[PDB]
Amino acid sequence: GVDIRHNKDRKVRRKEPKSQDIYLRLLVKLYRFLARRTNSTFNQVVLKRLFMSRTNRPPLSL
Amino acid sequence: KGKPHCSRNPVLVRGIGRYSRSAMYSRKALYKRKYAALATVTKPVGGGTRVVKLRKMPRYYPTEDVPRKLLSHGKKPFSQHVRKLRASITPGTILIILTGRHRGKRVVFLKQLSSGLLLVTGPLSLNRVPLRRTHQKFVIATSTKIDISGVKIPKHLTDAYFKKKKKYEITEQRKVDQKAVDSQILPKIKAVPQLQGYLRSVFALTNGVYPHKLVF
Amino acid sequence: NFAELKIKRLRKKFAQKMLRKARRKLIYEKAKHYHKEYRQMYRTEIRMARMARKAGNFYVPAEPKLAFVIRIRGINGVSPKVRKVLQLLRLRQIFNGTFVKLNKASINMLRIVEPYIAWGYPNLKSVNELIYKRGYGKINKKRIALTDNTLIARSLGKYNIICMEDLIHEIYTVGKHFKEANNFLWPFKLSSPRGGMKKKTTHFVEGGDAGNREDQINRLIRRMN
Amino acid sequence: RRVLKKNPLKNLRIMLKLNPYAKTMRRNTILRQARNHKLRVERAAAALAAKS
Amino acid sequence: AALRPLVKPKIVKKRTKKFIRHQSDRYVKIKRNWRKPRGIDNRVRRRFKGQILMPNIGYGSNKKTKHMLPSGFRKFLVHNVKELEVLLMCNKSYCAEIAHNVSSKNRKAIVERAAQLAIRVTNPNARL
Amino acid sequence: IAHPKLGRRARARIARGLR
Amino acid sequence: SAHLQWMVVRNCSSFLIKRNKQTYSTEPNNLKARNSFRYNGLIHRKTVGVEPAADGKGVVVVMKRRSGQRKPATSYVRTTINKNARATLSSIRHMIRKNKYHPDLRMAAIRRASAILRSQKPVM
Amino acid sequence: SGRLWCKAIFAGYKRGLRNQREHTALLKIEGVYARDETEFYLGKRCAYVYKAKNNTVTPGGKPNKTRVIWGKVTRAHGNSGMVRAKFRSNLPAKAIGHRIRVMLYPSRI
RNA sequence: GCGCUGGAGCGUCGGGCCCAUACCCGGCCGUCGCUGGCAGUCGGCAGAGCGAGAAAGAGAGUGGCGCGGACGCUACGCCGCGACGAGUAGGAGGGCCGCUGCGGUGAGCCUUGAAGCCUAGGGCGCGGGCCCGGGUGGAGCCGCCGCAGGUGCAGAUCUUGG
Ligand SMILES: [Mg+2]
Ligand SMILES: [Mg+2]
Ligand SMILES: [Mg+2]
Ligand SMILES: [Mg+2]
Ligand SMILES: [Mg+2]
Ligand SMILES: [Mg+2]
Ligand SMILES: [Mg+2]
Ligand SMILES: [Mg+2]
Ligand SMILES: [Mg+2]
Ligand SMILES: [Mg+2]
Repeated sequence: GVDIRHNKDRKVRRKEPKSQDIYLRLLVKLYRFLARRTNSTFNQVVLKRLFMSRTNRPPLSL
Repeated sequence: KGKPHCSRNPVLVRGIGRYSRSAMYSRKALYKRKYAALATVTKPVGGGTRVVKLRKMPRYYPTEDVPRKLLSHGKKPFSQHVRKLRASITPGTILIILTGRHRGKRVVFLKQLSSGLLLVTGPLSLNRVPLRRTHQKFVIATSTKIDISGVKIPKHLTDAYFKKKKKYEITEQRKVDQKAVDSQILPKIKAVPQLQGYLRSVFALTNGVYPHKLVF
Repeated sequence: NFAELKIKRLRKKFAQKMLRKARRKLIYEKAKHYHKEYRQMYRTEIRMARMARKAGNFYVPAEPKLAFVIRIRGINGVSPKVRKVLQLLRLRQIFNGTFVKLNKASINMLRIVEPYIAWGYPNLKSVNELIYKRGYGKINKKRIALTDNTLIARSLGKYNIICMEDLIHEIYTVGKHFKEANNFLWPFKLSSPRGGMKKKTTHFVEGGDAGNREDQINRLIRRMN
Repeated sequence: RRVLKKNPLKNLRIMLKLNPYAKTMRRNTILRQARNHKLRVERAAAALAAKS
Repeated sequence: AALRPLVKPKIVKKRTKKFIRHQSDRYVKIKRNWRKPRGIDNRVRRRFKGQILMPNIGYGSNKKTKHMLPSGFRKFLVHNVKELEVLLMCNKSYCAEIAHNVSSKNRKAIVERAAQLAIRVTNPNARL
Repeated sequence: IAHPKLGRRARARIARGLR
Repeated sequence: SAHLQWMVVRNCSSFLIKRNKQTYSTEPNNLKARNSFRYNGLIHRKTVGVEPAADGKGVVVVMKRRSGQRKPATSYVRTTINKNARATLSSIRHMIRKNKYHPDLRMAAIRRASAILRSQKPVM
Repeated sequence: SGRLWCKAIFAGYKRGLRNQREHTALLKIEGVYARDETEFYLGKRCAYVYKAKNNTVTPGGKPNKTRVIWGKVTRAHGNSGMVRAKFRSNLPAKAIGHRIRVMLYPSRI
């Protein structure tokens, strides 16, 4: 066999939002395309924060 | 242009030449060979002229079609394969047929056909063997040969000649060619003592007879 | 018009074709030079031994700097200290092989995992066969078969390693950038030894297989490769 | 797609693609071995003739 | 002539016999339907040698030839004639299955419609 | 010569040499 | 719009039908009759459709206009084509390609028209 | 007008002490009892001939009750001339200690 | 165990051979990772690429007939590479696994025969199970999208009945 431990062999990070909001999914599709077809990591960070849940994106005050 | 010429590099092994790139450059003499720099037809109709299009658009389209396969290189058709024979099979040798209806009989071998099969024939007066094709693998070759380098087989018989047509009937040309080749083979084999009887006899395995121990 | 775009792209393709051909000539001549260096290295030791013998003295050969290590024992029942070094040697599966350079740290590590490994001094032919047949490369933490020189070049080009011959050259005659090349090389998955092991549990000195098989490791590789 | 790895020790053109100098090495060794073989045959024939 | 499919692959099945549930021959109350045992000392659960094999993931057939009939098509249940026009384009890959609840008179119309549309029917002459 | 940036002129000259 | 309606229709429309590891769409203007964003015939501003004619011969081609997006009564224009197979295929091919009217599914329309044409002929 | 196949005895399957693999069969060809003599029989066609209840088609002749299971000879097995064979279908255990024909038309001489 | 004594015993050993789910290559399934690639189907409103060892444009401007082009893309979709696959108690995820009823939906099925039941019948799915064929039945029944539960038995000296 192999001397490999599978405690952390699976990443826990998200890949899609856990909400069925169609407008959010459409924005997810747009930034998915931008992230995979642009060299700027800003879209990737926006895509990650789009995937994040409600509590992970607290309402920023004015 | 110029007359095509053979390769200037003798083959050392398969895929490797005997002369290096610079040596072959000299042999080619490239130092002094430098260089530098349909669909419509008009047809009269009695009207005017019609522009007829060959290779028209297809009348039908299937519901779906398979994608085109990838491209390979070494998968040549059987018509242009290279054919090889065992080292124990030479023109004028004696063969033992094991598979066909003439199994276990000793036959005289003539030559290798263009289809890769062995053109074999025994004296029909001896063992009832016509001019028949046979496979190299399915034939045992023995260490008894006759020198038929002075005979001439007809050149009008090939794989197409021996190809099956479609009750079977014997054509007159088959008998004529069989007699023509027998008249050259039978007198030659009769020079060797006790050879006609050996060809008439058949091959069989008795008790205690083992092919690995016995040598033919 | 497109008459200038077509000729421009033809020139660009011709330019990169010439660059590729120049690279092919480069690696060809580098391989020739490495062959000459191999001949010089092989003859030098014999010549120095001969000149010492004819004078009556002795010539101690240079102590080997490169070794090939094979994991011959399984996962089950391994001390935690032993298995940690096995992980550091990248020997996880049984019959996994790797090249390790020799030093004070390496020799002690081989000693502490002596019962579970078989290590020796491979020669040029062994390195050639292992790299060409069982030699893969870790490309983007994957396992890609080394079927082309561009795979090695894209990852080891900055270390003046552009072709497999350069890789073999550094592996045999350890250079400055040996660690990067060895870490690039995936651990070798060698088959079971044809003909069988004489004895797995015991040391090679006492007739077994484990331990320091100095120059006899080539015999093991010839049948495990 | 996945490329089927062919053994350079078995295949010739695969070995040449990885290392072009193998072609010249394999040409030289064949010519050297053939030349050495015919030299030994000639030497053995000369020795047999002298002994005879 | 029977309506041949677009492609006829060589369907290879890793296992043909069904997975018989443990001790289904011994008792009548136990049905042949498989159930994974949770016994502490269960002989089959610890997959002892020469025991009942368990339905592992590795028995999954190839995706290219999955759910494929021996004729080379895929079953599709059809109730009325209106559903046949759905499979009009999927002619060379998918066949049509007539529901058990379809009456004889409607089944005749479905069969003749599929004959016009060159759609294979598994049971074209079920009731007649 | 094989270096892309610094071998461009050398590759250009050998290309002209072939012509 | 189009994607906005698709995100609702993709798994909720009455035309949707799932069984036997397969899913389709029985909307009146769906080429290939399968549920996809490319071939949906209700969520696109411009749509083509190939259907058999009222008589047992010919093919009716349905096109969606530009103005009456919210007027379903006048949104579609139906043209009947009754001629040879080659001419019908050329007519549909020109109708889509040279008008640039949803050129993504011109081949699918041609396949459907050919399938309808071969189905209309008497069966041996 | 006689036998054209070597005689072989179906000794058993390719088996361990406690396990057997039915896809490979062990054959004992009469006459050969060593590895240096089993080289000739490699690659030959081995056929097991048996009869049945009802008739079956026979190529080049009238249908009859004889059936066979064709197979090839893969490689040697042990120092005593025993050989390994693989058949299109695994040989039934009824054939243990029964004659199997080893043909000669897969010739290599 | 049978048996074994120029061993089939004892000590030192040499070849050869035998086979595990172990190792090497290959096929298939699934998981994980590259949080990899695909909106570029940009077509007489056109020009077919971004696999290539080397950070960045097949970038633009100022002067010296024939009317043609396969699939794709349910983006919750498709496709490409690698590594891995044991499991009690226990945890999590996917169920186009199963039952009952409710809201929608199938111009759904049905006395030209529904549920139920039997079947040496044809199959599919790894599996939960499911779809057709044949016989009895005479009046109801199901698929998809969501909702709800008194929702799955081999045991409990389980309850009732046989
Ligand atoms: Mg494993
Ligand atoms: Mg975890
Ligand atoms: Mg142990
Ligand atoms: Mg062996
Ligand atoms: Mg226990
Ligand atoms: Mg597991
Ligand atoms: Mg209830
Ligand atoms: Mg029963
Ligand atoms: Mg009533
Ligand atoms: Mg019970």
